[PDB]
Amino acid sequence: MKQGIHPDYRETTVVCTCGNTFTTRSTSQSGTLNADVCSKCHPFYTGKQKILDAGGRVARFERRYG
Amino acid sequence: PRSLKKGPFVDEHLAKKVTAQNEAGTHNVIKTWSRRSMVTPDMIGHTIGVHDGRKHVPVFVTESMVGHKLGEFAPTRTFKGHVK
Amino acid sequence: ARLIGVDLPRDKRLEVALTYIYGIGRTRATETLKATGISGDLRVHELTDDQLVALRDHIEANYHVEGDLRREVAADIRRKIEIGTYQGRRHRSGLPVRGQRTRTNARTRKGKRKAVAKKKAK
Amino acid sequence: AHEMPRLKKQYREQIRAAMQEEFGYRNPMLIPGLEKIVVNMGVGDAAHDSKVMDGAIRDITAITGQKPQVTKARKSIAQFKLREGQPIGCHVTLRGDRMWEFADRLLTLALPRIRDFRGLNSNQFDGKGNYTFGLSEQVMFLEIDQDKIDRIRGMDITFVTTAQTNEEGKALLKHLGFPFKAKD
RNA sequence: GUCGCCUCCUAAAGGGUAACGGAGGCGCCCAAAGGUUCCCUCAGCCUGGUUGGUAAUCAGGUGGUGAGUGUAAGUGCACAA
RNA sequence: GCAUGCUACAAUGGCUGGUACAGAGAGUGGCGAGCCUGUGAGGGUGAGCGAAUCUCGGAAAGCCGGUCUCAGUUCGGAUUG
Ligand SMILES: [Mg+2]
Ligand SMILES: [Mg+2]
Ligand SMILES: [Mg+2]
Ligand SMILES: [Mg+2]
Ligand SMILES: [Zn+2]
Repeated sequence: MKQGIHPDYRETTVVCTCGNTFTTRSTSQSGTLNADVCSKCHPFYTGKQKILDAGGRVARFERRYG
Repeated sequence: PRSLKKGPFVDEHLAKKVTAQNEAGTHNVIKTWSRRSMVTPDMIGHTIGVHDGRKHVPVFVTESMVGHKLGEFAPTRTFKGHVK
Repeated sequence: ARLIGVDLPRDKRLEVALTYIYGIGRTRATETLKATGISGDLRVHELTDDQLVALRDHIEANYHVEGDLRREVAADIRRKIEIGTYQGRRHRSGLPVRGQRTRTNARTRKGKRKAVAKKKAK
Repeated sequence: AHEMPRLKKQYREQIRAAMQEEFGYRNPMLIPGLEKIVVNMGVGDAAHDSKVMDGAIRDITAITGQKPQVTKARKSIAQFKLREGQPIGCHVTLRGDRMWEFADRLLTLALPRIRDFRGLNSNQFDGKGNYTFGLSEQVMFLEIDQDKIDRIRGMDITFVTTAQTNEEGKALLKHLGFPFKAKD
């Protein structure tokens, strides 16, 4: 590393507002990181959406007629 | 659209023809002028010649047709564009 | 990135900042506020993260919003196209689908008037 | 400060053991590992002004943590409207601790908050165990500010690993943890 | 139309060699495009990648000269000139 | 393409709660109150009235309180699911 050309880069706590706190390092100037969602918190792979689709075209028919 | 408590409207001769086709083999084209009728699962996999005003255009009814009228698949006007 | 995929605009009341979300309208936002028990007359910049995430959870649980609803709508239109209904044919033609007249204006679907030369009188 | 990163520790213990057991390398220094991370951004709409390059430098500096290398145009092109020697892109090479902690930060924080995030394709490997992908938008890196960015920009992220083959590269990056769908 | 200078061919493996023979250039440019020292290897092709396309920037693989050389051409130059 | 209109482009306004003041007309396969049900269109029951009697019925603008604060908007309401 060359002195005086790189940004401030020091110890950095992150809190994910989902029970997760970690001790990474980043350039977050005079401060830390207050995330909105974590990896182990995001509904993507923790598996909390399961949208797939709604392909029951006939199922709609017997839903409103059967 | 039609009221739910009145049920779907199938023109009561298309129904009997498709039921006869089901009983005796789902292989024939059913010629009808009933653009008025509602596609139903009981006719799925059939081919129906829907009148469009001058000709009975055939439609092969698939799974997704069910929530539609027979006449939706037999366009009545031809445009092709202005000029050429 | 305040809510699901949209940033609520600051200095605007919550009851309409919610409607700023795709898939949320006036009555949908009003319900959301009554369910979450959050006032609707306070500006968004005074919003604690706990109530913000409670509102987010309610919206995500009850409502199709943003990318999900946009993809669902696009899928519905594409299904009409691929099934070939009259509405699907009108969609492919880029022409009104709900039985609107097309002789005179139909302008919001036909775009701007691309006037064409016609026959000339004597 | 002196502390060997969480992601590096996880890699060493768990991933080296897992690769040694489920690829059966006959030599201990054959287990693949991350060699470097390259963060590129081509900002080609810099042939008409310099402020865009300044914003890109600020953004990439904040995201990575070191000054970027600014590449000048190798050849001029009229239809792209760039002259010779104009700065049209900037990139950063991360190795060692900076590599490990930037990867940890990225995976744990940033791409989780992609709009309608659906994961990353598993078929974006170069064919030699290295995986490169692209982010269409930048402020999603919450290590930067929000209400002062000049304009939205994107970037390319490349993980170069000492993996001989694509399948073992995919295994390594899966064990490190990426959102990997089952789609093309 | 041409007249001085430069490069190639004619020119018959030293040099030289004519025609209103065949091809082109020059009347500059550069305070670095000079001196020195250290470092580097290209073009093309293949694969992957936000904007981005054949081709901008990035990664890996390949690739010895086919790139490059301020300016014509030849002789050179990758040991790099 | 033309023509006649409607709704607009907002603050003399939008939204919301409360609260005043009409006329002229229509009605038995009709006008339907009241009650119950539904977010609502409506549905179920269903009196009354061939009607200066009963029903359509609520008049709206306005006034009053709250709110929005000049934003392509809490304007506009086209289009589309
Ligand atoms: Mg000679
Ligand atoms: Mg000789
Ligand atoms: Mg002589
Ligand atoms: Mg009468
Ligand atoms: Zn989280």
